[PDB]
Amino acid sequence: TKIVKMSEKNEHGTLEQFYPETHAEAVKGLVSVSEEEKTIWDQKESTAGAEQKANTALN
Amino acid sequence: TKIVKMSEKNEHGTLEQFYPETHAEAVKGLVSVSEEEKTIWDQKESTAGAEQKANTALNSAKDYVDTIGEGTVIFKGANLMGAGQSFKWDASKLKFGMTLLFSRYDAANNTPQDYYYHSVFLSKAQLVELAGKGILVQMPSTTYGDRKYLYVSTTGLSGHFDNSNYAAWALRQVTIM
Amino acid sequence: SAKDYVDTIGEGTVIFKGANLMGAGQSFKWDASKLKFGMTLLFSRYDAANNTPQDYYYHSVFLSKAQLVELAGKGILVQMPSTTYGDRKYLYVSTTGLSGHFDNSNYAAWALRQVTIM
Amino acid sequence: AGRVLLDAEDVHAAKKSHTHEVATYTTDGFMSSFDKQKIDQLVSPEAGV
Ligand SMILES: [Fe+3]
Repeated sequence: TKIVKMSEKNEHGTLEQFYPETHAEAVKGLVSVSEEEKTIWDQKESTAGAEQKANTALN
Repeated sequence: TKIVKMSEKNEHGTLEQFYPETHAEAVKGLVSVSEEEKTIWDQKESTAGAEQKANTALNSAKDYVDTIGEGTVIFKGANLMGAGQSFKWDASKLKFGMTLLFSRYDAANNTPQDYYYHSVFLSKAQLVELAGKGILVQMPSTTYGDRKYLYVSTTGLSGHFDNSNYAAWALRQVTIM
Repeated sequence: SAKDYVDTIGEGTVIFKGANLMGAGQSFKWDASKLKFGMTLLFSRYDAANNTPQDYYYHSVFLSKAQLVELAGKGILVQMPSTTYGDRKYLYVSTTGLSGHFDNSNYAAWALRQVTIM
Repeated sequence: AGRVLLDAEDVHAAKKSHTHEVATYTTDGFMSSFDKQKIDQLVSPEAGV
C-alpha cells in the first residue's frame, strides 16, 4: 500500500508533518532483534579466540 | 498490543490503507543496531575457519609424528668403533630411542662391503638407565665371537679397545628417533 | 584424532601371520606410506619332517625406518637361539618389502612365524 | 514419533561406506592391499614347450 507523510494544520495556517508514535510489532518487516540475540552474538568467538584452542590441542 | 491499521476513505467510497511516515526515535521497543557492533559480529569467527584451523593443528601433529618416526641419522658410513671413536648429539632430539646397524668389513682393503647386516635397538627408557655403561652386541658369523662393546648413553656413544681386534665387522649407521 | 593416529601407528598392522621357512623366492610387498616407524619380524621353532609350526622358543627382531632406507633391498643376517651355533636366516629387506634367500631352506628347523609393520 | 531421523543403524543395515575384515586362514573376507601388491609383481608362468 501507499506510504504517506501526513501533516496537521498549524495555526499559522501551515502544514506541519508529525511522526505518529508506534510500536515494534506495529511496523511490518522490522526484522526483530530480540535483545537476547545481541548478547549471544557478542559472546560467540573471536578470530584469535579459536586459535589458542587449536594450538593447545596441537601441544 | 493495540495495533490499528489506519486507512482512509476515497471519494468513490472505496477504502485505502496507508502507512504514515515515522522516525526511529518514535518507535517503542525498537532495539536498534548501532552499526558498530554489526561489524563486530561480521568479524567474529566462522565455522569453516575454525574447522580449517583444527585440521591444520591435526595435520601439524601428524607431521610431528611422521618426523619423530623417521628420525635423524646421527652417523652413516662405516667405522670400527675402536678406541677414541665417539658420537654425540642433543638429548632433546632423542625422542623414542636409538638404532644401530653393523655390517661386514676387511682391514686388508678397507672396503666396507654391503651384506650381513645386524640391527640393534635401545629405547629412551633403556638409555637413561644405560647412561655411560656400555652394552655388548654379538653379530652373526660363521664362528662364535666378533662382538662389539659400546658405551651407549642417552646423549652419546663411544668405542672400546676390543673392537679393533674384531675388524671383520664395522658399525654402519646410528640413528635417533 | 591425533591420539587415534599415534595409537594406530603404535599398535601396527600385521603384514603376514602364519608360518613359512622364508626361503628362496618368497617375498612380501606393501605401500611405502604404510611404513611410519619400521618393521618387526618374529621367528619360532619348526619341524622339517612334520612341517608343523611349533609354538615356543620365539625370537624377535626390529628394523627402523632410517635403517630401512639405508638398507634399500639389502641383506640382513639374523641369528636365532639353538642348542648349537648356526641355523642363521638371511633376508633381503627394503622400505617397500622383504624377500628371501636360498639358505633358509637348509635350516628348516626354524621358520618366520610372522612379520608386522608399524 | 515427531521428527524422526532414520539411518542404517535403527534398521540394522550396513553403511554405504562400510568394509569387511580381511580374510584369514579360516575366515572369508576382503583381499588385502599387500596381497595384491605381492600378486601383481608375481610373474606369470612362462609357456614354452
Ligand atoms: Fe558389503
